[PDB]
Amino acid sequence: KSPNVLLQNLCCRILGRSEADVAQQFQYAVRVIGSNFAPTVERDEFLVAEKIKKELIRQRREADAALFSELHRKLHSQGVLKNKWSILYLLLSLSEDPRSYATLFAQALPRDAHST
Amino acid sequence: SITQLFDDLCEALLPAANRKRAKRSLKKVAYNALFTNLFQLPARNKILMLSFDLRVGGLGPKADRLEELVEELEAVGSVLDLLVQLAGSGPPRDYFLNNKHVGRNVPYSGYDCDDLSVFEMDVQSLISREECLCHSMIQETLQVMEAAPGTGLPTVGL
Amino acid sequence: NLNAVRETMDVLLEISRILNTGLDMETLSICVRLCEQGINPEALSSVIKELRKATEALK
Amino acid sequence: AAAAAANLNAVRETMDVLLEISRILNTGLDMETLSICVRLCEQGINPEALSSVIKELRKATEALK
Amino acid sequence: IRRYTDQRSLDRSFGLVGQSFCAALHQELREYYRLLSVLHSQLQLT
Repeated sequence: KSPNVLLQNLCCRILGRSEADVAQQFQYAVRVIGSNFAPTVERDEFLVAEKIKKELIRQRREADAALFSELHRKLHSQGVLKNKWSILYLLLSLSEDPRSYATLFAQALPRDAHST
Repeated sequence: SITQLFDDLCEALLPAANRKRAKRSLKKVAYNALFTNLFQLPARNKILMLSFDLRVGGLGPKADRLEELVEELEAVGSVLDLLVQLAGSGPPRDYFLNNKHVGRNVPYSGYDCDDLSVFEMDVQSLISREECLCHSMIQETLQVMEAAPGTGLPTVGL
Repeated sequence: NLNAVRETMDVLLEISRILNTGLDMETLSICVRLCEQGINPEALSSVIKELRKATEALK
Repeated sequence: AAAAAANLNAVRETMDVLLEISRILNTGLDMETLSICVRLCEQGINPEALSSVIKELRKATEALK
Repeated sequence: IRRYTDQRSLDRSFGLVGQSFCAALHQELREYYRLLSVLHSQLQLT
């Protein structure tokens, strides 16, 4: 569709409320998503594969990392996606325990050496 | 009457310089289009949906002002409902963004070279506009200086 | 109330300018008086555009 | 046609591999929410910005629960 | 300024406040090099 109504659909998805019952959260949503309608960094899909590995070893859930090692191949094998960085980076960002430091670990390419 | 205010709508949107037969035909045009829709979500949410595309196109404080005014107009509902339907078919320094020389305890971020470069573009659009005026003033008159004589003047029709 | 409806008329102007509507001050006054009767505004949006087309039909 | 169904099949397979990747991390998101989040990133969007609303709204569906 | 930073980390008697002073004499070189990098990107200037 169009992005602005799609964000309202997200707001009605997470909250149980409808779109004619909440307007401050959608206002906060247009505040935060706005002027960030694209990645502000450069994509490194290899590193974000390595970050799911570096996360699942850190949890000592080492078998599901080797399971992800085959699911990433399936991702390449199908190839209906041209944004594999965005969803996987987002899924890593929303990280929840099934049940340290990253200030020395490498971060996404910031474009501070290139005029944006 | 309400059908008389539609004559005043025809009066504002057509000035006078004939001019007594055009206004009744425009009055017909005002009446004939009103009743085709009548035979066949909140209000401020659409304002947020239009502020979003502003923020997508940059220009932060304009979206921050558009949201500022509807917040205090809710702190006349049917007239902004007309403006969202008339949108986009009408006519349309500062030293505290990339100048860190003024302020009180200015924010420390190192330096800038990535918005200071889009501080020249802020002037470059003006420099590209005020040359398009002089392109459109030399064109309207070279359309007069060069032609076969009297095809822009009705004096040959006298 | 006469204090309030001049200030709300003035704030009503800015959101008609920045939404890029065809209205200026005069047509804004005509339209605020027209909506005060009770007309649906989604209908008014078509008659204003048809007037602005048939005005250009003459010139 | 057949290629008009082959594409709609070809994205369902990927969406379920993504759903497996979604459930082995066991994020609290489901398929319906995931259908919005996939559509948003095809038009382009900052993942650090969508994570901000989702990390706000999941703690806001408990203060208003 | 770079001459000084190159010597105060060559001194372990300049102090535990000297290795605090020198911390904003590393940032003050790092941001300079960042600026030379951005200048390099727009070369392909007056």
